[PDB]
Amino acid sequence: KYIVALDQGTTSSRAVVMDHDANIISVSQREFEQIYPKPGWVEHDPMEIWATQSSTLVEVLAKADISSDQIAAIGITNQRETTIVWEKETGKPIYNAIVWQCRRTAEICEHLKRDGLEDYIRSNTGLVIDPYFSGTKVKWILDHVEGSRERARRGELLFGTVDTWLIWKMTQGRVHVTDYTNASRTMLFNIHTLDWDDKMLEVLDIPREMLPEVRRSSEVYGQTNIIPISGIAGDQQAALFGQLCVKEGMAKNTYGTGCFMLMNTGEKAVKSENGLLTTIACGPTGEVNYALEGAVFMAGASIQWLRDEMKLINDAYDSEYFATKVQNTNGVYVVPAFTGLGAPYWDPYARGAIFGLTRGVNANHIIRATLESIAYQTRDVLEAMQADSGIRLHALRVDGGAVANNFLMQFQSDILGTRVERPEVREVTALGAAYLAGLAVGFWQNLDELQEKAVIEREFRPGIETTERNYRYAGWKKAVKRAMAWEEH
Amino acid sequence: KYIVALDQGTTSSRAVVMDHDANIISVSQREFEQIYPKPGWVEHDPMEIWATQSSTLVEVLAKADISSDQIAAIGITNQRETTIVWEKETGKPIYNAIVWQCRRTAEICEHLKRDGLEDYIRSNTGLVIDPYFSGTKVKWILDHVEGSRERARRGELLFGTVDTWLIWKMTQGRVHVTDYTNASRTMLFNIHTLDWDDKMLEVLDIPREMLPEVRRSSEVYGQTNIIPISGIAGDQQAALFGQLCVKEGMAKNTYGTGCFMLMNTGEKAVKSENGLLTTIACGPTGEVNYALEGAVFMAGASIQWLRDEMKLINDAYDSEYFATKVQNTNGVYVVPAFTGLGAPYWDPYARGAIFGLTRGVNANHIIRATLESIAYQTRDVLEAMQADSGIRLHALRVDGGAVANNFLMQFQSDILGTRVERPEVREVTALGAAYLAGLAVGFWQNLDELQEKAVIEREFRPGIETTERNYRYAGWKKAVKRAMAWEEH
Amino acid sequence: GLFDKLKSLVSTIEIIAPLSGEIVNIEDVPDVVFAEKIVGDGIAIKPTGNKMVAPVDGTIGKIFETNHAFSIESDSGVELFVHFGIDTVELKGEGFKRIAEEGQRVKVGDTVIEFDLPLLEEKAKSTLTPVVISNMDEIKELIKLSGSVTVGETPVIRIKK
Amino acid sequence: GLFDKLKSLVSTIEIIAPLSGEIVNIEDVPDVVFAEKIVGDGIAIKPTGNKMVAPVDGTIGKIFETNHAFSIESDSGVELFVHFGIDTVELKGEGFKRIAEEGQRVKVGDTVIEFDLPLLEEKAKSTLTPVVISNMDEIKELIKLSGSVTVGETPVIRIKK
Ligand SMILES: Nc1ncnc2c1ncn2[C@@H]1O[C@H](COP(=O)(O)OP(=O)(O)O)[C@@H](O)[C@H]1O
Ligand SMILES: Nc1ncnc2c1ncn2[C@@H]1O[C@H](COP(=O)(O)OP(=O)(O)O)[C@@H](O)[C@H]1O
Ligand SMILES: O=C[C@@H](O)COP(=O)(O)O
Ligand SMILES: O=C[C@@H](O)COP(=O)(O)O
Ligand SMILES: [Mn+2]
Ligand SMILES: [Mn+2]
Repeated sequence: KYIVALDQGTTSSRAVVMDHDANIISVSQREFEQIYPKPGWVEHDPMEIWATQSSTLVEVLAKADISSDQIAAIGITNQRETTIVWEKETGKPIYNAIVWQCRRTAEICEHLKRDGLEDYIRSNTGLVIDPYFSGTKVKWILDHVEGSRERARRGELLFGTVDTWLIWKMTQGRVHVTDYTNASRTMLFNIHTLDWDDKMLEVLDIPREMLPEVRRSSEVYGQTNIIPISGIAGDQQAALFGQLCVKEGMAKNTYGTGCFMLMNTGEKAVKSENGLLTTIACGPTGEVNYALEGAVFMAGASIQWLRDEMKLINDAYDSEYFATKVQNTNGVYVVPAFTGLGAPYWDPYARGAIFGLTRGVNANHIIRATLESIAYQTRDVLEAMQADSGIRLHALRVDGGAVANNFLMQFQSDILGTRVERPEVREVTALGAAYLAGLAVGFWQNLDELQEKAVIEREFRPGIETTERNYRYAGWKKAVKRAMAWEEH
Repeated sequence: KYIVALDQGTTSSRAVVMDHDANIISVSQREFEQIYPKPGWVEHDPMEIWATQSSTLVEVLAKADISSDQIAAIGITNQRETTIVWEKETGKPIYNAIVWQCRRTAEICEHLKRDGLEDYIRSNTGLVIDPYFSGTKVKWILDHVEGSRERARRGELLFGTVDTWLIWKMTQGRVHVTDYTNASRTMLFNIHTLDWDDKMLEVLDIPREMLPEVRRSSEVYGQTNIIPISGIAGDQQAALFGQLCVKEGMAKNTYGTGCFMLMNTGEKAVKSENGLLTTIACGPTGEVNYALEGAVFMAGASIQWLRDEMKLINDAYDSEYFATKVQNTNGVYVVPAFTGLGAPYWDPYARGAIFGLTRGVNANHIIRATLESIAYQTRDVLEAMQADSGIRLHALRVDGGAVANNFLMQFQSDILGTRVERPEVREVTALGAAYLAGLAVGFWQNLDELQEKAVIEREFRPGIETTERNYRYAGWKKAVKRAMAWEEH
Repeated sequence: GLFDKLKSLVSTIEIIAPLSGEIVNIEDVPDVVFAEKIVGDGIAIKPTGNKMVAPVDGTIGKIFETNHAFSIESDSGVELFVHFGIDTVELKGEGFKRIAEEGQRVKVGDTVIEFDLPLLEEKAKSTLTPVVISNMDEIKELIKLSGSVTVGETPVIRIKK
Repeated sequence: GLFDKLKSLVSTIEIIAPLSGEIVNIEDVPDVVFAEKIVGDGIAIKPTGNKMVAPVDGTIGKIFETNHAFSIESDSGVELFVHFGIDTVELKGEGFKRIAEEGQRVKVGDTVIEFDLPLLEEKAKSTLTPVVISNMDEIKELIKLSGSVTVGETPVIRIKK
């Protein structure tokens, strides 16, 4: 007997099989194509998410020699914000999925601002006016398709998120539900009331007809044919959970496609005053908890950029190696605002920029710089976190893909002047979803059954270079300020 | 019978053999190492210039099967501004050569400014307070060597420029002379008076003892042992001459390591009011003529950067190929201020910067952008030229290494909305020096003997894309403004 | 409410009005490449409304990404260039709609692009829409007509060779 | 006018004053990594003038490019870290002069770096110069002396193991 998790990431879709002992049994990963229709735009093919996920699943079961018979439940984690619309009858997108990064609905926000919903929006969504979240994405979609809104009021049109969509594709159309975590990300949902905001739904001309049903992050939502799908949570929040976020003051940082720092606020929705989002997470049984989140659009992807377009490296892994060949960036800085600046800057107009080049800067300075950007940004978000919450971290718990980079890790540590703790299992995001599902199935009963699979693999302590950290950051700050507001409107 | 030219460039040292018919008989090129002690710094090894040059010479003579017997004279062209100091006895540098690009003496200028010599300096040198020229370089050198100034007043210390140095090494120490073109570049020389400025020599604590003798750009200065060295001119000015600059209103643009646009002003030293330098060139017999010059620090070198450090390409040549694979830079811009911004910006604090990146920008967008920077800058300098002189170019005559890039050339043309003319022989800079020497030896008698080797190889006319040009430039302008003032003081 | 579906009335080189309005001297255009006939020669047109069309049977060549201008070669060996307005590339393709495609053979008259005369009226730097023959040299004579023109109907130029 | 050439007077782990002045509580340093003893532990010193020297016989390890700080391992298995002043990396190495080299074996006392107490006095964020033992855990006991110290003479700390 085991649980199964689905992690449908920005970069790729995954599938994990764990035993009762919470052991990672087998995994299935399968990258999928990112598409760039225009400049600040990012999209994905709904059917490809779909496809890649389904497949990943099988392939795993198969890999381990497991039968539907032996799987207790199914957990689901996905990328946030990223929006989808689909014909009810057909099971067909009326357009590609707009990505969380996707800067297209920028102007719309410009209205929203112009109107004065800033205060409102913050206050009830806990969010911030930004093309990052779901509202505008939906609106833009209907505003760009002829038979749309109408087709939707009559209710031929479904709205959703990777979870909403991943679910309905498996429960043959039976189930149209999202979880609490997910929904908070959308801009259309009220965090205090724990429900759809009407004033939002109005303002942005969205018709309730499309919104799915919203539910606990643990609950059997339904059954499928690999059976019961018992857990759903936004990736970031799942990782929070799997790190055993779960208690007030607890925090993690995730280094994946982007970067997300979350801190559990129990039952108190703390108002951010430093460019952080206020949002939903789980309490120890999947219950609504609140949280502070710092979102950074680009981290592991920069690496992928050096990897796939710029072509400097053959593997992300190789970045540790080249970056180390150099000691210093040689004065170079890399503001990876390839899709704007998120927290705490929130400038959907900043665009990438490299700075401080001279004749003898080379490849390696640049790679290293790209790595370093990752730490700077974390630091940026960190400070906000501390201010907002009034609590000072003594260590940083982390997880994610990039966390394998001793260089980055260490460098993180120094530039932070804080211990960095690296969990023994990188796949934490997944674990969350499992837990969320097995708890919900009595597969586990209690989180405490588990206070042990969170063995720490390694501690990163500040080195004497930690002394330079303020010097280095300053430039970073200086760089940033010049990447901002590139694009016009 | 033939003349021989020496072109000691920033990038490499060359040697050309021409017949009476002015035919390029044989060439010898040999690249040499650029060194970067620190950030905005550039240096070269005096003995390597030296070495590379000498060698290049031989190697040519040899290549063509020529004897000392058959060579009428020797022409000499070199890189400007770049400063050297050497012990008289020994024939040994007391330090590497500071390069024209070399931003080190920045602060000193900051004084000079602070004092109020700006007006003075402009007025008599025709120059501008910038680490670009020779003064500060010398001062910095003596200020950084113990037994210096003193050792120099007693006169154990020689000052020089690639020509001054290239000469003295060949005339076994017999000859310590520079030409008029060369000298104007130094900051220590008065353009109206045609002599050393005293107030300069003071202010900057330089001792006349070191300054060499200053002379016509055609005159046998002495003899050597391959014999008479009859011509000397700054590279830029030699190219001017070889393009048959020579008459008021005439102009060329040279695309080499950097970029230099010069326009002959006859006998009138026009005061620039648009960030151009006022300087010396030759009149049809090597006589002092004046000129407007626009200097751009980085052009062909950017390409070398993509070539040798960033490693995107294997040959500069390949840049046409990749750049073409893309149609657009995809919104990317490249401010190649690797060593400041020269004309008309003159900001020794700007540093390189790449802008406007997004996830799908790749290698090719970047290369192309680097190429394009070259045209933008030319355009920048061009406009100044036009304003300053009040004359509108209908065509641009060009020459240099990069001029082989149809892409760049054409792109130049469109972004300019002007015809671009590409001479049949790229090696114009050399020809100048020859002419300058053979005229001075009756090897030719008259420039008109030559109004024919300047056959045009190709015309580049504006394409319909020329229409976008103002859009594209604007961004360029916008980019530039953000590269400026990076470095602090 | 639109005649696209109905039959219309139907009547050396003649270049037919590709868009409508009043003909203007190239020399009138507030852009040198135009006025000094650097890109080539021809006329310009202050537009009346709704659409740009092929001015010769031939094949469309370029269609600018911001589709406010396009090029086309005639079956008779003439390159024409049509550029809606001035600096219009800045509008970033807003006001425009690409009907045709980058390689089509077209008859005189087929819709090439469609547009919004009024947004363009207050957004654009200028509205003049030069029409020029690019392969200047390959042509013998260039005759410039006047006044009002009607799209895909009145001729703007007659050309020799 | 300098005694470098002349003979000087010459007299568990003892760490010798590497620079001079008055000893100060690490906790006194206006930088957390110092004060909260994140980089390690030890004392700090408000300096008197001219030079920093090895505080143990051993081998120099790091010498910061802006040479205002360096590290060194003792022949007894102790890592010490000396960091002139606060944020001094910003001075960009001005006020400093590297005497020694990145890998040298040194006796107590050898000059490691030299400096300009007064430029540093008005240029630097702070002048305190922490001296810390980095390999905190590998050591048993850490005893902190007080008052005035004289370079390469007075001991600042005694350490067990
Ligand atoms: N050694 C490494 N250094 C840097 N990045 C790495 C390294 N190994 C893998 N990656 C990067 O880690 C990221 C994977 O993060 P993860 O948590 O898997 O992805 P996702 O966004 O799909 O959830 C990628 O962005 C990848 O490019
Ligand atoms: N196809 C080309 N495209 C771009 N640059 C080129 C091309 N071919 C050669 N080069 C560049 O042209 C320059 C040579 O300019 P030139 O007039 O020789 O050099 P120098 O500065 O030594 O006088 C170099 O900077 C080189 O990198
Ligand atoms: O903001 C949405 C995030 O959940 C992105 O998550 P990801 O890095 O796993 O794709
Ligand atoms: O400003 C000095 C110039 O003459 C540089 O010349 P170069 O491109 O040939 O090296
Ligand atoms: Mn993930
Ligand atoms: Mn040259």
